[PDB]
Amino acid sequence: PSIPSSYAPSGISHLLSRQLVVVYGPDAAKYLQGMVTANVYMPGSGSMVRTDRGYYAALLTGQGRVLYDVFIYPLTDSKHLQRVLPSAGAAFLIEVDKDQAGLLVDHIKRYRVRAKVKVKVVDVEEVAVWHAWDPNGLGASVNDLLVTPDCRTPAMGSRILHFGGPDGNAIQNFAERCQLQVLPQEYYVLHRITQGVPEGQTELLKMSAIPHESNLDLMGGIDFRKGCYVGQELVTRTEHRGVVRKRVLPCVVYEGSGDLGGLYTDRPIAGLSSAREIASETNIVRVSGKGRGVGKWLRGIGNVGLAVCRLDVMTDLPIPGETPAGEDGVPEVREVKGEFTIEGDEGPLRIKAVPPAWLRRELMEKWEVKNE
Repeated sequence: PSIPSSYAPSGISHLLSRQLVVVYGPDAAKYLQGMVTANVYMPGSGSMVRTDRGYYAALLTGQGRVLYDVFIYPLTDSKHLQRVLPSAGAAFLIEVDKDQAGLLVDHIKRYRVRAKVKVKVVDVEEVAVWHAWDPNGLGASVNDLLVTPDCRTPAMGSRILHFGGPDGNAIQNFAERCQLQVLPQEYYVLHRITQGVPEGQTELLKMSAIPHESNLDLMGGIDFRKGCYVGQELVTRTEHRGVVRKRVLPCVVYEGSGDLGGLYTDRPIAGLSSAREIASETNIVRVSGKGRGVGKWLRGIGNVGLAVCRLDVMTDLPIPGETPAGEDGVPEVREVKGEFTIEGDEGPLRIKAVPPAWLRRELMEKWEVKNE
């Protein structure tokens, strides 16, 4: 609702836009494995379920497009959310957009056929999704709190599941212990944006978002070495054959003049704030007027936001499979030509892509692998 008055480098927020779904039954692990992009099993074993307290993943369509971007929390420790116990197989908490929780349950229900799998929404009162971030780190499973790192970026922070209830003291004690300010959700969104991480179906459009454009390869949510799953063919073909020229990047809105958080302000530019660029898919264009369409707006707050940007046009980044190597075997560095703005706007508004350091390093790695 509100616009953060400043950037918060640390804090903790109740993720009201996120809700958990529980998946359990004898076939839960096998059924999930064919459904999500992440490996449900531990490496080197096809049967042993991961006991990592939480990991990033995505559900895709048959056409390889993003359906739901989720976190998966393996559930083994006596958690009362199954009040009495149908199954002793395996149980999984799947964190999805609150608006998508019921739709996720229905999707899991209708595709099971014979899979001995049960699925239902978890009341936000029973288990609540929080997130905390701090430059000096956190990250586990103490009585009412599941704390696990968000590994999409080095500095995303930690996902936190609160199992007690609303009228508990676990979160407030955690924030006081970790010297974190309890902040409304939009401060987490600002932290997300400055890290370059898209999240939810307002930003990763349901059945439309492209995994590699959404950086699901760079954020650790896709296992390319696991077997078949829904949508693997088109993800795999892009990984091996594709040349990804468009990726989600954080952008700054400015007037003609974590790293990005130092540039954040809540003051208007020409519009009131970045949330008012058309709620999705506004074109970014060169200011000159030539070759309209070099990016698509996703979502913003203040003077920052996320956009699917043409890397070859708006950025410095090496494009794996395209950018030629120099004499020393490192990719050539091309300069960004000119400035950019919103389609139609002939005013002084400008948009600048600011690639995160983590994305730049990982694109360098992918360039090296594709080069050899």
